[PDB]
Amino acid sequence: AKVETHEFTAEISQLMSLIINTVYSNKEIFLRELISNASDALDKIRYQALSDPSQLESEPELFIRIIPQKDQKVLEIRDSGIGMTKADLVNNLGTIAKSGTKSFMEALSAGADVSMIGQFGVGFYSLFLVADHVQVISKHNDDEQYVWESNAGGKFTVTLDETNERLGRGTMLRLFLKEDQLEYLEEKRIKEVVKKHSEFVAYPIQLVVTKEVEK
Ligand SMILES: Nc1nc2sc(CNC3CCN(C[C@@](O)(Cn4cncn4)c4ccc(F)cc4F)CC3)cc2n(-c2ccc3c(c2)N(c2ccccc2)CCO3)c1=O
Ligand SMILES: [Mg+2]
Repeated sequence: AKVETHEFTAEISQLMSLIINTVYSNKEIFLRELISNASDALDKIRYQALSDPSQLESEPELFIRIIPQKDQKVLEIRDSGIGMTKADLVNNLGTIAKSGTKSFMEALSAGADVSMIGQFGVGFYSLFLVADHVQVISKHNDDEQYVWESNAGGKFTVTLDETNERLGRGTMLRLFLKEDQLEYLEEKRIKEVVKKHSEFVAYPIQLVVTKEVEK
């Protein structure tokens, strides 16, 4: 029930600061990166389930789901992948992301396009192109549901989740969109971006659209 506060490694903190402030033109690539991450998580539970099919019982369906929350200025990206335990969420520290982070910053200084972020293994942080904070809600078969929260500063929190929908298994990124990036709440725009950048994905990409029933 306590909010545990933790500190990012310096390299991650520095990368988030670069990304949240960059004026890069092609911000829509964040969605490709997050879909790719969702797919990779799905691959991992599929791999487990091939050995042990009972691993799917927590959430039998394998999906990626995009849920615009217009009234909240939030975009949710949900998967039924393997998920993250509390210890996984706390351990972006002491992880391959440290290496990816530093190398990627050096590449940026050399002129690399921001769209190369996923080649360094740190495409998760591309969400700060369009969002000023994020909650990562996650449920792994081995642990309870937790929420990790970051505003691109030096600290993050991890809290036992007593306030969100039950995921069953997997991860949901809740992106609090920047005021100039609200185009990513619109059905038409999300479809365009998915079609352009995420043609080859093994799992259904479900878009949740809210429409008024009219006469
Ligand atoms: N939608 C998603 N679902 C998932 S679900 C998952 C499981 N991730 C586990 C990582 C640890 N893994 C252990 C490992 O398997 C790795 N390993 C295998 N061989 C060599 N090493 C292993 C096993 C045994 C052992 F002894 C040592 C080990 F390290 C198991 C999978 C990660 C993940 N991510 C994601 C992808 C991108 C990321 C982050 C998170 N980051 C992030 C982390 C926390 C909070 C916010 C963001 C930051 C960087 O980028 C998703 O967005
Ligand atoms: Mg287990």
